[PDB]
Amino acid sequence: NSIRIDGDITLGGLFPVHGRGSEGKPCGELKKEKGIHRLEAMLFALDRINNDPDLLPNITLGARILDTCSRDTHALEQSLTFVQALERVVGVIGASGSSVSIMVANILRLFKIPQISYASTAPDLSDNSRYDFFSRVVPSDTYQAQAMVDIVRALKWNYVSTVASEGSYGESGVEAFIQKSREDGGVCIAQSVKIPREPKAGEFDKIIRRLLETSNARAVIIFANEDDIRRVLEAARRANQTGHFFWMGSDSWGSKIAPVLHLEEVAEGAVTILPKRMSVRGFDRYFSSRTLDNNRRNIWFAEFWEDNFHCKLYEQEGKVQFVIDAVYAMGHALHAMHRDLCPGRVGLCPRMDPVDGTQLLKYIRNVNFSGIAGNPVTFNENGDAPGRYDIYQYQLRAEYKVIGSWTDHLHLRIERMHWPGSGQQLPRSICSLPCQPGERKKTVKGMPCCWHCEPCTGYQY
Amino acid sequence: KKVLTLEGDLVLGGLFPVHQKGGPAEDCGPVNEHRGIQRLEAMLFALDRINRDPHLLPGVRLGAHILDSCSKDTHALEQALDFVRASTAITGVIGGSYSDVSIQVANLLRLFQIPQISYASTSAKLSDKSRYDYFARTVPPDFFQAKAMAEILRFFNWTYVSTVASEGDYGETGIEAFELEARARNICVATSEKVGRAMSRAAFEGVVRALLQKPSARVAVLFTRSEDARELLAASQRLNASFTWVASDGWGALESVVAGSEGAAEGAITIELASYPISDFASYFQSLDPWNNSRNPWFREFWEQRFRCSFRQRDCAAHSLRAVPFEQESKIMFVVNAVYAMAHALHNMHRALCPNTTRLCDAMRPVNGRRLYKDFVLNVKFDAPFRPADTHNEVRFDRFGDGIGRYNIFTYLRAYRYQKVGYWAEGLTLDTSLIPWASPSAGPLPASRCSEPCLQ
Repeated sequence: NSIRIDGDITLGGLFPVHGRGSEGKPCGELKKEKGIHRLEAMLFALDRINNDPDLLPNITLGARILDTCSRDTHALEQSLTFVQALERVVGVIGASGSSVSIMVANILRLFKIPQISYASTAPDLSDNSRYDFFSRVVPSDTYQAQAMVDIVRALKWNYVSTVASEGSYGESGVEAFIQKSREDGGVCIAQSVKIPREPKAGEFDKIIRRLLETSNARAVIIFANEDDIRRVLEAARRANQTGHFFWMGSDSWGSKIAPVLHLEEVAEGAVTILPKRMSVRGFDRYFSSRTLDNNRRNIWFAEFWEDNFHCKLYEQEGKVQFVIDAVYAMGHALHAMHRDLCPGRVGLCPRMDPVDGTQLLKYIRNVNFSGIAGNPVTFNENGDAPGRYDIYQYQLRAEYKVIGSWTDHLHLRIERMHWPGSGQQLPRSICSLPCQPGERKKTVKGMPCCWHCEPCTGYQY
Repeated sequence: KKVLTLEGDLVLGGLFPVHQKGGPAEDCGPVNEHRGIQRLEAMLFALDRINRDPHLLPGVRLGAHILDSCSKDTHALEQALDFVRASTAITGVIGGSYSDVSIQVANLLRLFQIPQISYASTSAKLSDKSRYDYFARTVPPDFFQAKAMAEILRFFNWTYVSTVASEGDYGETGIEAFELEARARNICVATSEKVGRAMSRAAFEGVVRALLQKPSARVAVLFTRSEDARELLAASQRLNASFTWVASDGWGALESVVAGSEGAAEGAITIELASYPISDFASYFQSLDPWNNSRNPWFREFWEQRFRCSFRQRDCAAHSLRAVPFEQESKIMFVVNAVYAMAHALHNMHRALCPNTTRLCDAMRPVNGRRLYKDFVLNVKFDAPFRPADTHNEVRFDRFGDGIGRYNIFTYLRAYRYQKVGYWAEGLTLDTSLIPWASPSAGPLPASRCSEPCLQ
């Protein structure tokens, strides 16, 4: 059921507050930090943008918030309510799931409903020939793949394994990673494995077995949703691999607490890359001081109370600052359109009743409002945010920490306690060690990043 | 722009690639001769025969609402919105042709439980009934073509092979399934190139250079691109580089891709669905008169294209489809069967809850899609229309809305025409004596291995 916040001009959201079901179940369990924090983030951004008279004077933004269940088909079926009128929705805050965002932009384009999506970093949405009405407040995953290849070069690792979830995040992020490895990336793919959308019979244990077959490929660079992270790390724990692999987490891993809660033994040293973030103090105070389960404006709030305390009726998530950035972007765009179509008329002027995606798309694209925490918010021609990233490591003694920053500069800090939890001085994956005495050809195979050492024995030295 | 709408009375919508995919502009291209107009006229002929049939829906006349997809999924969705704008109520949408268009339209239609019988959607991704619970299919999945293709590459000992795909479902799933099979049969995939949905002309020559980077892999297996009939038309390049192409369902028994480009020389191996030409449709199509055929809007543009005369001017109506030669498109059957299947489903429903009268009693007309598909369309079982007298072929559906796997293997041949080499039906059979490669007369049988065999 939707939240259905009444307003003069009503927005929409595609927040995945519930996780994916199994064995044909329509929906799964609440994702807590991943979903609720984002949903409430918007429900705070809108509230504050309705309280502030400096933006949209006497105009209140509505919200038909609906769960996408992190499932693509259910997301489409729930998003159908936005365009049920062939009460109009002005803009849809797209879903974190990249495939969900892809399909919802494939459908909302037909009805000219603009989208500003937090997360959903898949590069396939960059094609304006198919997703012109789609836009992003986060950097694309192409820059993330390039940053990962750079980070791998800076760590001087080689012969990396990679694991990708089926869909448009994993397969289309790992493909860009493999391409930018071949493109003078100095790194060669050891083994690529695809986690299916519906893992069965403990598939993650055979994922771990496969990855251990290339035992030398100790660096596992991973493009999978947090459920797949949770299960692949639990499977690695079950195989007594703790301290063996070094994980490199894409932004699906980020600094989320669910991939690492009660699982710190294997996740230690897991270097991760996230878009540059600041902890938004206002939302933290609003959510902390909330006398929650007492004021019940939204629906799914009771499930959060029941699951966060295991009874019958913290740190904020990474993306929420992009959620509120997206909402603020929407609002600001609408404000500009108003000031360009009916200046001086406070309230909902008649021109804002038939709001159309075609005109609002330009104002969405060129909007600039310096963000909630001073990060500039702007969109290029394709509607993507500028590529800047923070580089994290999971260092114990929930204890993530900054170790560098990547924006075209590879600004790492190795002395910033960068050791991946074992040994000393950044232990390395490498396919074949150097052979100083000298080798008849140090013969490389067809993959150029690794060699067989045949020594200069005998008179051939 | 134009839409083909016949009379009412429970119309069946249809998606056909009547026009070619256009360039960078927001417009369609030329008229697709074989893969396009012929399938549309076949479904129209099937509807006419069904209406004429005294047994199939005697009291119900089947209309049509035919749309043009232009081989673009985006335009396909923008057009197929007319199907859901009814909630005249379209009973079901037949077709989708290219599997990405079919996937997009099925995703749109599952919100309105519109049954979709596709005549050419082959990609294995449409086999998942969790996402496509209202999808039926008269063709086998492409997984089986990855079987046949592997068998072929194992018969000529082609251990080294290069894969070319296109972005979208067909290419992705085809190369994934063939790579799985190749690893299952010790066959090594040298390289895996992909072409984007509308990638440039020069980048196709770049992809051919990448293919040539591995000189050992003389055999370059082709996964249809979007459709070899018009995308490999831009990638069968004759920059003095030759191969032994092995080609999927997008290449076979049509000259649209091989015209003017003999770089894909005689002997290129293609796989097409196993089918027979229906006899009466040849007469129907050849006898068809452009000024009498006021039904089809695109037919007049097709006859402006085939014969360069514009019907707005003279030098037209002098030629005819009887004088010029006619070859029936391979999938024409897979179209007509689909239409008949839907008709029979409707007839079964009329036998079920409307037996007391000739036509609909107005309670079924808001046709419930879910019961229709699950109980009637999925349970159709009848022999194919207009079979050759010998065969007993029938067009029942699988447990998950798919057909039976049977393929014919062709090779391009000079004195220039295609030629059926053999067939795959749960086992490969090649009568190699029928192709120039057996009894090697141009050097030995073409070889593709990573390294040469060595002595004791």
